[PDB]
Amino acid sequence: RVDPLVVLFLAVGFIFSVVALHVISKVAGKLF
Amino acid sequence: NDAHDLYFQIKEMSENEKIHEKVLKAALLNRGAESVRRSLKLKELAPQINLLYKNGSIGEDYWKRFETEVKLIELEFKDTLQEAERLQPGWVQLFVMVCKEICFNQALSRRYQSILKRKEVCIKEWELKINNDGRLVN
Amino acid sequence: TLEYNANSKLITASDAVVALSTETNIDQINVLTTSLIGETNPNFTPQPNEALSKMIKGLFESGMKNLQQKKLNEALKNVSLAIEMAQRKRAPWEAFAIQLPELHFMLRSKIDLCLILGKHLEALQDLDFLLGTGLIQPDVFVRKADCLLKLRQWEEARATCERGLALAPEDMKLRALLIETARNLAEYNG
Amino acid sequence: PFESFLPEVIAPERKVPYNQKLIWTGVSLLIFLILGQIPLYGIPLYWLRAMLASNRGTLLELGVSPIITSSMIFQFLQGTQLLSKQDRELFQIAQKVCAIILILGQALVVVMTGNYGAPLPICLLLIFQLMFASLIVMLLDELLSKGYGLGSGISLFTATNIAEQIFWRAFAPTTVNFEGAVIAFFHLLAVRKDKKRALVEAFYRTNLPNMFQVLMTVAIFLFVLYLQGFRYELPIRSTKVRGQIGIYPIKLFYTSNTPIMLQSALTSNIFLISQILFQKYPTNPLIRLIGVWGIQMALSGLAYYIQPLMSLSEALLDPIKTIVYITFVLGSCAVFSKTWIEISGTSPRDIAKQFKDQGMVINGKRETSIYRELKKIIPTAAAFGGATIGALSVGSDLLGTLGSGASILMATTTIYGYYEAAAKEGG
Amino acid sequence: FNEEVFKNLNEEYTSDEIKQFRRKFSPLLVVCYVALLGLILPYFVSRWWARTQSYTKKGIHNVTASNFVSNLVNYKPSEIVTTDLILHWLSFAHEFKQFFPDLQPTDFEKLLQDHINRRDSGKLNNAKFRIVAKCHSLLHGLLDIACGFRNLDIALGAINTFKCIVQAVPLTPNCQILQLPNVDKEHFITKTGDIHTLGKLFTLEDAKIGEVLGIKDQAKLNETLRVASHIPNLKIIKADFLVPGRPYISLKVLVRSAKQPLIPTSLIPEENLTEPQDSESQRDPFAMMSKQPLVPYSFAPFFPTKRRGSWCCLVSSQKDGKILQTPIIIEKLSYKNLNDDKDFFDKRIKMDLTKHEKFDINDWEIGTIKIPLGQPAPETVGDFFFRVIVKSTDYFTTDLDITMNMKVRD
Amino acid sequence: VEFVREGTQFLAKCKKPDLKEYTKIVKAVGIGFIAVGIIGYAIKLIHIPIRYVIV
Repeated sequence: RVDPLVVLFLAVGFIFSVVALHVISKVAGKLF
Repeated sequence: NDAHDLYFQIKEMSENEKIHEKVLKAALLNRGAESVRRSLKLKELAPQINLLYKNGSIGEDYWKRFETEVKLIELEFKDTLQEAERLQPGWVQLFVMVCKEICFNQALSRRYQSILKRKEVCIKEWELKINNDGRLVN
Repeated sequence: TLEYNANSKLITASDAVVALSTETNIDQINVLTTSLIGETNPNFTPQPNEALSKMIKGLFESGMKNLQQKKLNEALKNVSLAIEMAQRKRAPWEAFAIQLPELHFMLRSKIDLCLILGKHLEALQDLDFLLGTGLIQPDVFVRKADCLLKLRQWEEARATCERGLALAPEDMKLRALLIETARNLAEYNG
Repeated sequence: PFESFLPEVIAPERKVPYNQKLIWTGVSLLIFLILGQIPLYGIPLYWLRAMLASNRGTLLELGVSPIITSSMIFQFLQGTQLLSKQDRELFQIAQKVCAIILILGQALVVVMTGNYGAPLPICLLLIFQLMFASLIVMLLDELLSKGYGLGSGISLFTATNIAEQIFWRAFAPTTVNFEGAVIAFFHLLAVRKDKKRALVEAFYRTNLPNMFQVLMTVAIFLFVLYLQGFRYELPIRSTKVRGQIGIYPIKLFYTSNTPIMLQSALTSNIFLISQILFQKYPTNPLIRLIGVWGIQMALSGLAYYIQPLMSLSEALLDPIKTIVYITFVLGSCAVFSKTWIEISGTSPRDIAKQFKDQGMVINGKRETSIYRELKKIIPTAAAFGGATIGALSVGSDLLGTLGSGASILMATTTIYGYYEAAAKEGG
Repeated sequence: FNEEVFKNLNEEYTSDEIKQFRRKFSPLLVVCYVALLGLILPYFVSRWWARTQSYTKKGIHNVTASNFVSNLVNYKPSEIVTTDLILHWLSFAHEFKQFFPDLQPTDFEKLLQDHINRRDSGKLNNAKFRIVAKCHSLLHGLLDIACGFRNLDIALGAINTFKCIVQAVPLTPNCQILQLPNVDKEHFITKTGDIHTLGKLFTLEDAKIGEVLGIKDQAKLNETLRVASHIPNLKIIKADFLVPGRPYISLKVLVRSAKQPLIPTSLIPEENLTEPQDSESQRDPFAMMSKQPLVPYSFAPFFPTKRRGSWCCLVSSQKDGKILQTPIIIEKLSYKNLNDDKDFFDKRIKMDLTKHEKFDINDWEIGTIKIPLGQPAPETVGDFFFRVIVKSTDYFTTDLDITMNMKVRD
Repeated sequence: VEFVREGTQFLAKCKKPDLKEYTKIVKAVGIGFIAVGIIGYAIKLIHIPIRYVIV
């Protein structure tokens, strides 16, 4: 029992999580 | 807008105020009659509501609310019949018949009572001038 | 709230302003209680009562006998009293198919009498109830059209005459009423 | 046949209008295209990666390949006759579960075969990323299939990836010291100022896609567009309610998109399994029999025959390979269409029963004559369409188009399908 | 295409307040992308989905539709429906609450009454105008749901309340003649008592009209006559069934002005009445009706916004008295018979103007209304009676109430 | 030989579309293809700098 907006929220949240992992990797590499 | 809680109010008043024992049966018959009228109304109104829902002009949650009311009415009727069986021994085979009659009968009585008021809305609407004896004075 | 009378065994609402549904329900419960008090058998039967029917018929016959005496004023009062009795003192758990036709057979006579006497609004309203409770015949539509014409309502007169002629097209009086309505309305406009 | 407790999207209680349908399709398309570009954190096949809507080095590395392969699996199963709303529900939940287990297997296969290699936490992170990235695509396709979207997402996503690749091959703004044919030609016509030298150099352009491939792909596109217009029409009349005269058309491509995609999926799976088997073990008789790999391309093996042709040179080199390849690619679609038409529910028997329910009968043919003509027309039409699709694909491959050979064909079929659906629905 | 003779005289009588109302109403890129794809897309998509999900198909809320249905379910037939009851049903709508979250339904009923009675509210004019301009869509919602429940009396009540709101006059016996621009009630109501509709009015001469209606201003009397000789009275010419796979009624109405005398039916050349039989014609017959010009702007000097006329036609049965299909709201019809070119055709002259030089039987245009019956042909063999109504929805003109019967013979 | 035997009969049986309908066909297919190609091209062209910056 899932609504469409739930699927869209999951997809955008996952894209956000991947880009966030990339950016935290970059800032950790540049900082130290 | 219901005749349910009125019987419970009469019962809580009976618990203290020493009301006569037939008034309980009276309120019970009235509640049964209202439940029967409602059941008939819903059984007859199901198809048109369903058609309006399929055509898409009533929304979505109203149909679920309707389907809930259909069974809530049945459970209320069953509870009332059980209370009736409790009130008098071997008194359920006669109860449904007495109820199915009083429903229609009091519906007719109310419809016939309504004309004493309905007689004046026509006068106000058509601006008639009727003197005594109901005649027309133009 | 609501206070229970002691001696009269009637439930009475003691609040100042009560809604309409509660008033109708309290009236119904008063009637049911006062009737159960009179009915002494513990297990009542939907079988109708006999003394009430005999007295109703007696009053109705005493009212109808004024037709032979050419008394057209008190016969209406007697028939009204008989209908009021058959409406009030008949316990609601008595059968439906025996309480409906008696009411109709008395109400039709009252309608004929009132329409002959001269009162028109009461006759039209009685006809509307009689036709709304499930009785559709050319013995009702002709008089309803007569009333709607006599108290000056033309469009609904035409609508009712047409509905009547669309159920008994071979009738002989509905066409006269339709022609009269058409003429009077063509005057009403032009 | 077992219990099923899995996540799914709820159906619409009432039919969705056209505008909300279009908006849902557009937004789902945007989400898929965005998901296509963003690359993984733990950071070859040319035609198949394009025909299965997957590009390497991105979250979409898996693509719709597991779903299409599960479809192929159930098609093969229905072929051997190993197989009521309950039956359809069981079939669909079985499709979903084999899809998810195939995703789980394919992720591990790719990570084992990937150039990333074994040297573990980052590896499990990568597996989880690919798992979620493909699960979202499966859920999105099921959403568009439930009724919110026009058609199944499996076809639309691949058509969109192929169309975007086609546009990028022509209008590429990257400069080499230009990657797009039109921009490079427009620049060189201006700077070089030697038209006779400029044309003879830009037309061939062995290094990068040229204008010649553009003209060839436009030609094959316009040509294949007209073929779809062909149809067979049979008149019908009503018997229960008289006065209802209609027309029932039968297209030459009864199942247009399905056969070529199924064939491409099968080719992808066999090529990948042969590659990993040739890599894992150095020398074996059966491994060398299934295929040998060298300079990368497969050669002298089973995969050597089934892999597509590059240009007319490889065709004129060895005729036996071309013969076996053409025969295989034709017969594969020919048998796949006749097998898919049954499970799809559009069998001549099923449409005959539908005619019985509607009561539509031929003006001049008797009762059983309608069913005997359906059995005479529908299967032959499906077979001819399946063969024609493969023939057009191999012809476009021989023409040397800029994109994948079957890619333009898939784009045409999908776009025409959606256009005809929108026209039939109206608005 | 259709000449509109009120676009000039409509804005000259409307008050000032209504005029003013109608006039009134490196890491920067990654942060920008994170914003545009985390806070803009999901939020806007959720808002649009919620908005387009709540609203009903007809164009009304969901609470409003639930209220109308829960009011039509428990409706005792003992109550006669007047305009006040429908206004009381409308004062419970939900789309009136979002406009003014402070006002209570009783205030809404009081405001609507202050509008219909042509009375002043004083301070909440820009609220009364909003609710009245919104009331139209709600009334169409109520009409459609009432026709859905197979109930006729509430449908006629709804159409009559819509007429009353549009024209700003309470429903009375002699109201067709109080919908005019400028009449003083306290004079006309008391002096005369036999002038009840436009025809009986035009039976009198020109100066007698001014003397009766009591305005006594030539430059103002010509205005009220140019309003009282331009509202459409209908009249039928030929009306019966047609039997394709789905039967559909074909009416032949003659839109006339309230001044022209009666023309006999036999003078019709019978050519304009018949239909051409062609392949494109037999495919979709309603293409001929969908062609005619549109209807002009009504004369509503007290409706806030502007509207085009209409004609709400609804069909009902004659064996019990129930509505059997949703009301078809036709829109296009030819008002060509009204123009000022054929002014010689007057009623007061009484000279048998039919045999006149400018009388051209092929000059009058005769519109056409087509109603799809929507219900299958009954399986029995015999007679089945119907009754079609064509109620107008901006004026108090004359309408159609005819009974047409289908004789299924097979 | 039987396969081509049925195929030639079926292709002789099927009708040929007109030239005018083909104009509308190519018009609709072209506008749809242009739309999808422009969407894909824009989404590819916007995500290049963000992918260079992030990685």
